[PDB]
Amino acid sequence: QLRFARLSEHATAPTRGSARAAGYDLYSAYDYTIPPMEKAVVKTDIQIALPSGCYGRVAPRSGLAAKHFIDVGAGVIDEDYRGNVGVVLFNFGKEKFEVKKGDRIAQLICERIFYPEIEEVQALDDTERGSGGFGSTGKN
Amino acid sequence: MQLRFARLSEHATAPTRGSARAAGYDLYSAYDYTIPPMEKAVVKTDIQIALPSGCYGRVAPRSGLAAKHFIDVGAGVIDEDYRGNVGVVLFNFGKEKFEVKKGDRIAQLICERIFYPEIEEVQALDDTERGSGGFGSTGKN
Amino acid sequence: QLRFARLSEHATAPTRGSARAAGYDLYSAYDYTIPPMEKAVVKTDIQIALPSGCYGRVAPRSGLAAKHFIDVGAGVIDEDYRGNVGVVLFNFGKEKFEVKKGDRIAQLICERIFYPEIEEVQALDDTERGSGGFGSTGKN
Ligand SMILES: O=c1ccn([C@H]2C[C@H](O)[C@@H](COP(=O)(O)NP(=O)(O)OP(=O)(O)O)O2)c(=O)[nH]1
Ligand SMILES: O=c1ccn([C@H]2C[C@H](O)[C@@H](COP(=O)(O)NP(=O)(O)OP(=O)(O)O)O2)c(=O)[nH]1
Ligand SMILES: O=c1ccn([C@H]2C[C@H](O)[C@@H](COP(=O)(O)NP(=O)(O)OP(=O)(O)O)O2)c(=O)[nH]1
Ligand SMILES: [Mg+2]
Ligand SMILES: [Mg+2]
Ligand SMILES: [Mg+2]
Ligand SMILES: [Mg+2]
Repeated sequence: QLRFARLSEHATAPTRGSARAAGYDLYSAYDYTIPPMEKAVVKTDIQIALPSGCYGRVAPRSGLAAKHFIDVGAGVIDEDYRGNVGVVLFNFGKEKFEVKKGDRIAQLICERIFYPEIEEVQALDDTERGSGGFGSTGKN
Repeated sequence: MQLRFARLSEHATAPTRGSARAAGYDLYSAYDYTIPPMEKAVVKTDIQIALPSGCYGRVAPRSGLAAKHFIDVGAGVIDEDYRGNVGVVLFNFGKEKFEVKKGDRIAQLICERIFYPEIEEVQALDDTERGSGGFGSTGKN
Repeated sequence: QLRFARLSEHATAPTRGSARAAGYDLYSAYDYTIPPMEKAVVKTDIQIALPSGCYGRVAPRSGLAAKHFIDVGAGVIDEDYRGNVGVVLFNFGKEKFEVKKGDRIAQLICERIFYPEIEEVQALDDTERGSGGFGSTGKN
C-alpha cells in the first residue's frame, strides 16, 4: 500500500533492511560529492503515493550518521506530493562524502498522523506541565 | 480531534497548511531574528497549542529553507501537555547569516500519532532476525 | 508494554518527564566528552522491545538543544532491534559537552507507523500540490 513510480531508469525500488524496519531504504539515483559541512539534495527519481493516514518521513540511517556524521534535513514528504522524492543530505563531517548511484543514503518512514482542523481559542485548558519546557524537568 | 491554539500576543500568526494534504501546519515567527552562521536561535511563535490526545506536535523543518539555506530544526518535541509558548529551535548550519522576519514561515508542526506505553523491565527480551544488527549492519547499497 | 532489559549495571530505566510527555528520557550509561563540532554514540546499555505498530524515535531534548546546541542524529530504533540502544549525539556548540553517566541526554518516542507493502506502479494520480516542494508555497 505504499505506491511508487520510477521517474527514470536510475531509480531503485526502496527496500526494507529488516522484517520490522520502520523505514524503506532510499537509493540515490546519481553520484554526488558532498564537501565537509555542506549539503546536497539527492534525487531518488521516484514519486510516491503514501497510504492515507500517514506522511513519509525521510530519516537518516544510523551507520552513515555514526560513521560519517551524515544527517538528513527537511524530510517531510506530503501525502499530496507527486514530485521527485529528494533526500536533503547534510555532511557535518570533516571529510567529503561520496554518494554513488544505488547507495542507500536515507530511509522512508510511514509516520502516522492526524490532519486536524485548526481552531483559535482565547484560552487553553491548564495542565500539570503547564509552561514547563526547555529542560524544566532537569538533567538527571 | 482539533488542534486548538491561542495567540500569546498580537505578533502571532494563525498556523496554515501549505497544501490541502500537507502533513504540517506552517509556523510563523512572531519576531525578527538574525541568525549568524553555525548558530542557533529559539524562534518564538507566540502561540500556545493544545494537541489532540494520542499525539505530540513535532516541529519539523521546511524543505526550501533546508535545501536552500542549510536551515534545520532542533528539539521539536511539543508535548500533549505543553501550554507554554511554542518555540522553534532553528539551526543555521550555513556560512551566511540567516534572516527571520516576523511573519515568516520558518518551520511546520506535525501531529505525530504516538503510543504512551507503560515501561516494564524484563530479565531478557525475545530474539529477532535483526537481533543486535544496527549502525549499517545491512550494508551500503 | 514497552519492554526493556538492562545490559549492564550502568543503565537506567527510562522515565517520563511529565504525565503526557511524548518521550521516555534516555540516560547515558557512560561518561563522554564531546568536543565542539563532534559526535558520539552514547550507549544506554539497555535493549528495548517496542510495542507492535511503532518504532522508537530517539529525539533531542529542548533544554540541551537551546542551551548547548545538542542535536540527535540517526534515531530510528526499529521494532525488531534487540541490541544496545545508542543515542547519536551531535555537539554543534562552541563548547565541549560533558555527558555524565546517568544524564538524560535524549528521549524515545513511540511513533506510530504503518508497515506497508511496497508496490511499483506506472504512474500516480495528480494532486493540487503536484510536484510543488522546496519552498513552492513561499516564505510568509
Ligand atoms: O526532504 C524532503 C522534504 C520535502 N520534499 C518535497 C516533498 C514535500 O511534499 C514538498 C514540500 O515539503 P515541505 O512542506 O516540508 N517544505 P516547504 O514548506 O519548504 O515546501 P512547500 O512550500 O512546497 O510546502 O517538498 C522532498 O522531496 N524532500
Ligand atoms: O522545539 C521545541 C521543543 C520543546 N518545546 C517545549 C514544549 C515541550 O513540551 C517542552 C518539553 O520538551 P522536551 O521534553 O522535548 N525537552 P526537555 O526534556 O529539555 O524539557 P523538559 O525538561 O521540560 O521536559 O518544551 C518547545 O517549545 N519547542
Ligand atoms: O540512533 C540510533 C539509530 C539506530 N540504532 C540501531 C537500532 C536500529 O534498529 C538499528 C538500525 O537503524 P537504521 O536502520 O536507522 N540505520 P542503518 O540502516 O544504518 O542500520 P542497518 O543497516 O542495521 O539497518 O540501529 C540505534 O541504536 N540508535
Ligand atoms: Mg536500516
Ligand atoms: Mg510546506
Ligand atoms: Mg539535525
Ligand atoms: Mg522533556
